[PDB]
Amino acid sequence: SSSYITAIKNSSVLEQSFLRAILAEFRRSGLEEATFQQIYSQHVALCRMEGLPYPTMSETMAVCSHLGSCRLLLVEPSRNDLLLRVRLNVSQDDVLYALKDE
Amino acid sequence: LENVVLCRESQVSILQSLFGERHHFSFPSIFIYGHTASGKTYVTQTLLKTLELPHVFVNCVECFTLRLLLEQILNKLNHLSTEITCETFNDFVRLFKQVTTAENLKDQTVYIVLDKAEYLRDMEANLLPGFLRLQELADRNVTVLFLSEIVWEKFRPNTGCFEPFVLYFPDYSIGNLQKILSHDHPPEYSADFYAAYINILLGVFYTVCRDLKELRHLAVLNFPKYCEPVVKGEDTRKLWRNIEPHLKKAMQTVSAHTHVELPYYSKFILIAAYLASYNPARTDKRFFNHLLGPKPFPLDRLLAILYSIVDSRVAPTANIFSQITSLVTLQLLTLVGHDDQLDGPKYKCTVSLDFIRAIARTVNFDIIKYLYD
Amino acid sequence: TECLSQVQRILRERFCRQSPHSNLFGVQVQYKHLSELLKRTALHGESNSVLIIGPRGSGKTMLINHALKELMEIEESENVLQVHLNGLLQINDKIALKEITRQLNLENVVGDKVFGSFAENLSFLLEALKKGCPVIFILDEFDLFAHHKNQTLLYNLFDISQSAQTPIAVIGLTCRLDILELLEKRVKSRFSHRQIHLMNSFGFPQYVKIFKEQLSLPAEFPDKVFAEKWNENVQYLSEDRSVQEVLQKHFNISKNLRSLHMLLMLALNRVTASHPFMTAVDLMEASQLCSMDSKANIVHGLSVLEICLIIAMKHLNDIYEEEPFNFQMVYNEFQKFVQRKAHSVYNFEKPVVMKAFEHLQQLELIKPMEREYQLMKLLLDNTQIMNALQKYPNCPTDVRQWATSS
Amino acid sequence: GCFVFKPNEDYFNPEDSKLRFETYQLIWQQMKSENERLQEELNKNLFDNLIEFLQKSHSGFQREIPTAALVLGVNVTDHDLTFGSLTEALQNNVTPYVVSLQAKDCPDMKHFLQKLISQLMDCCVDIKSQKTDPKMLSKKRTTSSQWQSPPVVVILKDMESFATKVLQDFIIISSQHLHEFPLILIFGIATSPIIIHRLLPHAVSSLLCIELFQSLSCKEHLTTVLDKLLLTTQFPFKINEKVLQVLTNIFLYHDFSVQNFIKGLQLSLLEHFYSQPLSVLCCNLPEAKRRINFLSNNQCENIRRLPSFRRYVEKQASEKQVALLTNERYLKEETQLLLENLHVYHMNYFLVLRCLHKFTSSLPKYPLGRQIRELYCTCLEKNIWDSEEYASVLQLLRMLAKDELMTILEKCFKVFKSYCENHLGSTAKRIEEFLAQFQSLDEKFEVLRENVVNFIDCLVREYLLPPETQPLHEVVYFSAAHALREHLNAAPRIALHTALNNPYYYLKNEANIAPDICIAYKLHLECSRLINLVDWSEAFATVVTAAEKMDTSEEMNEIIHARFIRAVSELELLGFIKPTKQKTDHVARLTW
Amino acid sequence: QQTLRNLLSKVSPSFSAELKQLNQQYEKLFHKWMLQLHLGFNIVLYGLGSKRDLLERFRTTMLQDSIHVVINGFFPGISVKSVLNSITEEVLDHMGTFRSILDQLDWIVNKFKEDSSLELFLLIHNLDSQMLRGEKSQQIIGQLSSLHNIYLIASIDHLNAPLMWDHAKQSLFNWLWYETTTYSPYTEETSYENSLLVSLPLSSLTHVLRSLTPNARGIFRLLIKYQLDNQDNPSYIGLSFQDFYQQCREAFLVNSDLTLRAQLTEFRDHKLIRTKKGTDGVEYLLIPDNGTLTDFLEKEEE
Ligand SMILES: Nc1ncnc2c1ncn2[C@@H]1O[C@H](COP(=O)(O)OP(=O)(O)OP(=O)(O)O)[C@@H](O)[C@H]1O
Ligand SMILES: Nc1ncnc2c1ncn2[C@@H]1O[C@H](COP(=O)(O)OP(=O)(O)OP(=O)(O)O)[C@@H](O)[C@H]1O
Repeated sequence: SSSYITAIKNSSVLEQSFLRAILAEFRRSGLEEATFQQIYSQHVALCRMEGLPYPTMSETMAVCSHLGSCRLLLVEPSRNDLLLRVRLNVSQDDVLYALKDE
Repeated sequence: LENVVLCRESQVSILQSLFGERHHFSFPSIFIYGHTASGKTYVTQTLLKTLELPHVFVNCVECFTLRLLLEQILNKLNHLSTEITCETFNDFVRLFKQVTTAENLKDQTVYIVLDKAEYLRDMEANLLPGFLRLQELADRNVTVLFLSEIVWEKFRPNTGCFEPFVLYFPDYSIGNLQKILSHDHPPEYSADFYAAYINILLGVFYTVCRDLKELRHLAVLNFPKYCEPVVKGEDTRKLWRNIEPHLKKAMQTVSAHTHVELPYYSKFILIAAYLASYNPARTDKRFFNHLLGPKPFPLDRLLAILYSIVDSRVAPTANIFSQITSLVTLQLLTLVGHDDQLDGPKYKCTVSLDFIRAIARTVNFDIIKYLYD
Repeated sequence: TECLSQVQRILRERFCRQSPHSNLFGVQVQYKHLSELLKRTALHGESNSVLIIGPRGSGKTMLINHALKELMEIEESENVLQVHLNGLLQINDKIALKEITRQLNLENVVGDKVFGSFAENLSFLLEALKKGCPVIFILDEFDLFAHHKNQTLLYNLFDISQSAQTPIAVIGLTCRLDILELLEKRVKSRFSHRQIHLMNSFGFPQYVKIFKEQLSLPAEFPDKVFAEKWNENVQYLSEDRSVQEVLQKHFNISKNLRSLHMLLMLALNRVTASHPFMTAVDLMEASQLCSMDSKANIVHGLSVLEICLIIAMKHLNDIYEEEPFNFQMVYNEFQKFVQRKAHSVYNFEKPVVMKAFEHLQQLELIKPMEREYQLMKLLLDNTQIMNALQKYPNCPTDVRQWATSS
Repeated sequence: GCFVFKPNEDYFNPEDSKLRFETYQLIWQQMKSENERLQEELNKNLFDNLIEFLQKSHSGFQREIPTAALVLGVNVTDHDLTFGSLTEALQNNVTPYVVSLQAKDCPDMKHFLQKLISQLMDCCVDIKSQKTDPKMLSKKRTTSSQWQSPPVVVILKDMESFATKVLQDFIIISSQHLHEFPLILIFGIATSPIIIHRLLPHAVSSLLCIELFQSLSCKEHLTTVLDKLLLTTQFPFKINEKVLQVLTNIFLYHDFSVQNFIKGLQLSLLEHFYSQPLSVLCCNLPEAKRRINFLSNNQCENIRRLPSFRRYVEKQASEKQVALLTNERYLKEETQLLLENLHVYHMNYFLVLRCLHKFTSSLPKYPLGRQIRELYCTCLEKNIWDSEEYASVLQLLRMLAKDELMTILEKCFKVFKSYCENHLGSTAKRIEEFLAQFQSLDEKFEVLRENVVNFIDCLVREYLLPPETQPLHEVVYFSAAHALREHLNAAPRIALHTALNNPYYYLKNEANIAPDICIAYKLHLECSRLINLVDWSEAFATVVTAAEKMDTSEEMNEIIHARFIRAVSELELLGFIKPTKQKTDHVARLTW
Repeated sequence: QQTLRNLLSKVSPSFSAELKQLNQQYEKLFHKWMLQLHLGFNIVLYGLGSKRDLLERFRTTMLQDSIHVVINGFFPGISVKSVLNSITEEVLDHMGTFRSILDQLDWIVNKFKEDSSLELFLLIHNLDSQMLRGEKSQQIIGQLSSLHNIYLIASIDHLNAPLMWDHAKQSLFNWLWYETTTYSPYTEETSYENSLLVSLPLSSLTHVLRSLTPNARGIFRLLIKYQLDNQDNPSYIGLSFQDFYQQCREAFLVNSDLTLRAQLTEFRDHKLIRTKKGTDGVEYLLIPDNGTLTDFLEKEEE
């Protein structure tokens, strides 16, 4: 079986909204690259919509290194810190099925 | 060594509590960030000197290679013999178990204090996550105490690591900066009067630098200058109104002359290099914003504008080309094609305009309408 | 008393050393999958080489050491010769060979000839062991292990695990997900595939139970009355909804079961001076000392010349947008603001303004990508500065009007 | 392909080689030795201040680290000599712990520390009679417990070519523990102390103690070495004004260095000793009198037949011309007193030239010459009283007659009152002749009339053009300007332009016959915007089709194409056209 | 190339007598060179035609007694490592140290100060080339030649040939400059460089492979893997220096920024990595085909 959808299925809430921010920016741009402040703005919008508290980017970068450690996405270093160009390691319909199934 | 705290008591207390007594385990790794003013080795050294938790202190500025960093850790540790050699990391984890088996330090939580870890950040990729897991790597009751200038968020290895417990040592507050910037040790005055001086000086001066070291330096400079007309003339308000006239200029003043004699063709070379750097949107044809900086331009354009500036007896000798190479070693010109080839790349100008004005005016040339207008 | 030092000693080890506490939760099926495989590779000469993948901070090392201890309890010491490696220490092949020499007590025979083919080297290690026999290879931090120059200690282990048939388990402990795709194709096609574990977390209402079973004083008795009093206090704090509120807040940032250890560790550091039974508010401030905004602590501490400079950089985004700027445009914007203002307090002259830059570069809020008037890059958010300027305690009115102008 | 062969002195080449070469070696070795002594004298006022400053900043040690940033000149050529002298001075009057770093032997920190401790180990192990950092401190603790713990100083030679990282790390390491190991670094800033703020960020720049020093601005260094080296009576070999003009121009315009000037004077001396067979008696006067009296007779015919002496033949009477033409015994006698007159002309020339220099440097705006160098120039290019510049001095000197002129007549008279008996015998006894004029200086008309007779006697008597006034002057003077200038400062970018545009060497080629490559370049730059390959090959084929028919077409196309491609590889090779990649083909006109 | 060079020198260079005479002007100039070189000068001579045969005739007529290291500069095998290596073995009659270039530089300096009248002087054809120059490279020749006991003679061919000497670099060898012209075509350069009418084969990459550190070999393993794995993507415009820095740093091949930049610029010398500037201004890196790039590290790992 494939590891990645089960990793998304047992991810936390802010990770799932981070992947939703990733797909929202990838629907906006169309590209496979995105910088961290763009998906951070998308993540701020989604945490606003869900009634969650404010996503500080210490937490958002901790969760970005969480998802980059587990290779659901492909990362730039934490030294660049706002200028991280992220690619998505899995295809988009896979993560749409992963957050669509429930 | 004298005052342990000077009113930063809660962070001191939670760190002191976090150490615990000796026979039980503590944290693996503790990271402390904060500003460079903020006492981050004052507080921990006066904390560690009190209880005498048997510790090793290092600076990673000192150890520029990995072997010296392991060597001084193991050599300072075993005193608490010969140089107990370790070329590699696994040698350090091997010899650490033999070193930490003595009755001074068998049960005691050994602290390996690491200062200015941002230089350790580019030592290797191995050593930082290897150092963060030392409590279960060697399993010998260790707590590696980090302190750094930089945030932890850039400091992580982008694989993840054992995330340390992270403290923020706070910056000093204003009334705390009245108190702890030497309300102790005034030699000859009342402490009220030296506090009155520095209370006047600080509230003026709390907008440029909150660094305690240089403010201690500036205070011990401009306090005897303040202190002389009290003990000579004789009322704090009048000499407050005298000391701030000196304080504005002492602020402004903390670079002899910009003019440098040059050989004559070198003067004309960098005159031509400035003039082809600062308005060069193909305005070669006319005579013969500014704020973004110097635009790059190739060598033959520089030689053509050199021929236009100088009296026409110039020959392209070996010495004028050797001189144009030797201008770059003195960093008055820069090649921005770093390796494009030996043939003449874009040479961009890197000297200020007033210096250029002085070099142009010392050989009969007014150029400011000629330069960008 | 006896109680406070004893509860801190017995709770601190399973707290922050991650000592072997016997309760394990969410992992029973993966453990029971591992155990019979380990029993039949250990009891018999056959060699199968399982692989485990999970996230950092959860699972792996606790599971393999717990299964290790429970297997070591069964005798016939069975002459299983375990060997612990890590990916971090043994970076190269020459270190790895001598480390296997170290663990397997080989230096009675001297072996002092560096052989060319390292299959002969590994087979000699196993050969001189075999005439002297099971081994269990615990290959921790496999993702760093997969960056050898020639992948020797990856591939020769798999070749010997299929070919020498000395009892072997190559148990790889990884952290990144693609251990197969990062693995080179001769080894990944060779013998990487024994059955692969996956490791993940579980639901929040059982995670409150794992908080309670983590925090409770154990079946070891320091003093049984204090055990009953304190774990009843653990349950009374556990049923209170503010602890549940901060624990749900901790769940959505962290499913990790390592962050819970630290979050609870700060709370237990607070408790033994007075009120040995603690509050939900004490857990709340223990969560609060685990910070959320690392950058407001940096920006909040800075003096106001750096403040008006960094809001000038923010203003450099809000005209002539998206270039990596240099010093001169920052100087121009600062001068245009200070000429908009009437007072001559803050018209600080040119070499002072460079000092704020070369202090500010050390904080890495500004990035280098010529030497002093070039191409500097900002890595920051507006809104943390907008919150920081109202939290500045001695914030002057003119930089406040600069903030409202923006 | 660097193949080595293993093999498995007094050759110079009339002008016979042995005493010629020994005369060369004597003159140049003497000149170089006195050059080094006169180098080390001038910097004493500079670095004996530095000994005071370093002694004061060491002795108050019971947070700071002292730096003394020298501002040396732009001449990197002679920076070794000042540092050798300063190393000598600081080694003698302060500590025998002086090391220097070069900024080319340490790109990073391990090299820095290893070469520093190796230099320190040899410097301590000589005068008492290892990658580690704190062992250097342990070396300081062992090796000098006593003698008031003398401070180890390092000498960074180039501040500028150091990278900032290794320098910052070293200053923070040294400033961390200077409790033991007091270190006082002295980096030689090549430009100006502005750039120590540029190369050092503010935390490390705030760590220390800056006290800058000047250095000798090089114009009043070369006035000393030109003034002592050739303007004296002492050294037997003078120089022509035109060759000197070439040497001083390539000083003052391009190079701004003095070691290059001494290389130019050495080359002039060498080429003079190659050139002419009468150069052998370039000596002092009894050493001249040694073998004037015995010499080969064809060189004595050469002493008859060189053109300055034949000018002297033209001005003289027949009854001694008939015996002095050919016979050696009288030719020795007249040439000996001619060489004595040469020394006489030098000795009465130079001291009154210095007198005129002091009398002219006193003037407002100094219209004749700025310094002592150019006064040699203005009295030899034009005739001096013919020229308008000494006319401007003479027009100036009338109404300048006040007590400034009398006071500086007294002052210039005092400085050549030191040179009164430093001349010690004058060739007209002009010291006490002019001093007999100059002794009424203590007792406003008299300054005017005394001025008139002094400059008239002075300048009309001796201050004349040395070639025409003096026969046998070729022996002392060397003159070949644009022979030398191309040896010392050549121009290949003019040489290729010349030999490519006009490759006429001596049959008909000046404005099609005997290039291949100049045909290629000339035809390249007859279509002078840019070029593509095939049409350029056809144009070259057209012009050597003309060359062929001014003395089958497919074999001719083959050989024309082959010699075309042999030409075009060189025209790429020699700094012209750069290959235009990824297109079909073209060439790019890279030099206009 | 070969069938192109069969037609070379078929019939008739259009002058021979003045070429023989113009070269025959310069044979009188040689004892001046020997004396001038004995005093410690250094002769550069430039020209428009081939003058290495004049230097060969010079070394035949006057260098039958002394050591000469005839360093060709035209074929791409020679770098200054080979200069120091051959001058260590084949001149000093024993091998030297091996750790670094500066160590053998200082050591070969150190051998000559004690051994008087050893009297070795090399001479270099084509001192300016694509391979010979460099601030690491030329300064070793300079520091070598600055001594009393070593007398180099060179030839420069380029139009920008005195661009690679600062005054401090120029003060190491006392230059004086001769003018020559021969008009002979430079047959060795034009032979052994290239011809355009017909990339790099395996031999020079094996020679760089055998003269570099194994960590540099592991570095170009990474770079050639990232090149070969994205060969048919026309948007792949090369890795950045920062991306290659971190992907080199993850496999522990190099420690610092400056070490990797120095390795990059000494591999940029060999023309097996080219820098391209994109619209950011940041230099990306791509080397000059794909099928010749799999043969090496196919065979470097069997
Ligand atoms: N609370 C305090 N009371 C008295 N002096 C203090 C206090 N805090 C800091 N200092 C001064 O600061 C110096 C120590 O500097 P500090 O501890 O700030 O270094 P640091 O924070 O480690 O520096 P960096 O962060 O740059 O490594 C001491 O010498 C002392 O003079
Ligand atoms: N199911 C579980 N049962 C008991 N403890 C657990 C469980 N999951 C996680 N933990 C705790 O989480 C931490 C896991 O540490 P461990 O080293 O075993 O895994 P890991 O940290 O992911 O591995 P690595 O050290 O390679 O990152 C330990 O504190 C362990 O006590």
